Amino acid sequence: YFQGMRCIGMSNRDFVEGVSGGSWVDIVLEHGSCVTTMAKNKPTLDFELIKTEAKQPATLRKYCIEAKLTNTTTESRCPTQGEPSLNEEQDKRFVCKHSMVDRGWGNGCGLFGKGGIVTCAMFRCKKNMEGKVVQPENLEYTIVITPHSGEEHGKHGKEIKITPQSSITEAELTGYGTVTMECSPRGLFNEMVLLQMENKAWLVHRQWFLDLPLPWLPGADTQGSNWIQKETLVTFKNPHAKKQDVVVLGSQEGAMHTALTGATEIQMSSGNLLFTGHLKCRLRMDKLQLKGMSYSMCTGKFKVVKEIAETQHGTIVIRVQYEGDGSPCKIPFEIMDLEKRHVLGRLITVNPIVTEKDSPVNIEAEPPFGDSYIIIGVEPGQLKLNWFKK
Amino acid sequence: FHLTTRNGEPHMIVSRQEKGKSLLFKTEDGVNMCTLMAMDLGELCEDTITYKCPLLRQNEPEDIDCWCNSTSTWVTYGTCT
Ligand SMILES: *[C@@H]1O[C@H](CO)[C@@H](O[C@@H]2O[C@H](CO)[C@@H](O[C@H]3O[C@H](CO[C@@H]4O[C@H](CO)[C@@H](O)[C@H](O)[C@@H]4O)[C@@H](O)[C@@H](O[C@H]4O[C@H](CO)[C@@H](O)[C@H](O)[C@@H]4O)[C@@H]3O)[C@H](O)[C@H]2NC(C)=O)[C@H](O)[C@H]1NC(C)=O
Repeated sequence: YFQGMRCIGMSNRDFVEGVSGGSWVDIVLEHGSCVTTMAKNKPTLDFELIKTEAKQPATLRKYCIEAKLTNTTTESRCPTQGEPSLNEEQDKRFVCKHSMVDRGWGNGCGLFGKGGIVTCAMFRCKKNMEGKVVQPENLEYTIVITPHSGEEHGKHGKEIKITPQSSITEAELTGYGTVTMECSPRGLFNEMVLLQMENKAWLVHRQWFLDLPLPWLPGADTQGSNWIQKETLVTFKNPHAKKQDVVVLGSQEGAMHTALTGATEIQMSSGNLLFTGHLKCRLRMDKLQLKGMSYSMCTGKFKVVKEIAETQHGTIVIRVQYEGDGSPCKIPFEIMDLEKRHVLGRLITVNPIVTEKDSPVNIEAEPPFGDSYIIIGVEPGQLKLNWFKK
Repeated sequence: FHLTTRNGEPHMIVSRQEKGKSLLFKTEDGVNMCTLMAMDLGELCEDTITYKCPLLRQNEPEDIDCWCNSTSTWVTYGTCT
């Protein structure tokens, strides 16, 4: 329900901070996890790689897995008369076969013996599958950069898309400025094809795919009718003197789904193949800044909206609601020891602020181990919450 | 049936209703009678087959289910039911 909550709720969360000022900071991004970066006088940010997809990957080959036959035509000649022929033998849409068959007086020949026969039938694919080769060089990674403000709320994180060919990115964070970052991959395709059957896909070996006993068309083909190896889905029956039957095998979808048992299934959407990527990025924050210095410190009362929550990362989330007047105002907040002499711990949700009165704000803080005082606001009615961190 | 041509030779397009009847048609050489015994002769559809019915003078037919008595003719029919 608030900005930064998603990363707080993740079990795989790294906290990164640079040892220099104005220098680069390295982070590692994986699907399902997030990174929280922090720096002196700079807003805390959350980074998450949310998607890795191949766009318009090149089609290696199209395979026909279901076909129909029409236009069956047969031509045969008498013994000693040579090889018969049909024009259709030139038409790439037809599958043809030359054979020899017994001929004689009973079927128009003056001599008993074997004659040449040829039969053709128009081949029409009714269903095909595709083998694609994804170029690692062009995978597109989507990273979401969320200002860790604890702003309950319209306030969606900054989404950026990059490829390994992209140049340094300058992402703007509304109100904070811009953060610069560069990323590089870290793989799977020199050798695996991605077979797409209807709207599922599978990770398969190159040679296995190229050896499939099915009719095919090279990727470049847009015509899709001059199938190669049509005979793989066709059976020419034994010929008779003047005619011969040709039968097409049935759909091989089921045969494929079966041959695809154990193959790594690849998810996909809108025709694009999705993968789970791995990124290593460097980021610089010299162009970021805190939001709201123009504001002054709240001097109203806050009320802890709910039960203070403990996170999986040694921090706590305190949901407070401003009941005073004078907001947007800065939320007074400090963690100290039992005597309120020294300052202990630190905020993860840096520079907390109330945008609207009675719209509770969530604050993530890191109390020191043991006992401490969470001092929220300033008196009259200053909050003094006892906290024990185990 | 519809009488047409295939490379200059007569070509019959036979429909289901003609199963079992002698196919007659005049030709410059006289009246040609072709006999069609195709067991799989069905309705005209995309599943057609096309082949030649040879001229048989004085010989019993053998391994064929279509032949003519005066001029070799091509035949086409569908197999749909
Ligand atoms: C292959 O077969 C076809 C058809 O089977 C051949 O055409 C057919 O040839 C028949 C003769 O082989 C022909 O028969 C005729 O019968 C009548 C002629 O009279 C004959 O003459 C002798 C001599 O005196 C007599 O002894 C005796 O009376 C014979 O009958 C006659 O009435 C002709 O008739 C009509 O034909 C059609 C069909 O009924 C009528 O619609 C038309 O109005 C005519 O009046 C017939 O000419 C048989 O009818 C004929 N059928 C055809 C042409 O469709 C073909 O020539 C053969 N080809 C080869 C190379 O073998």
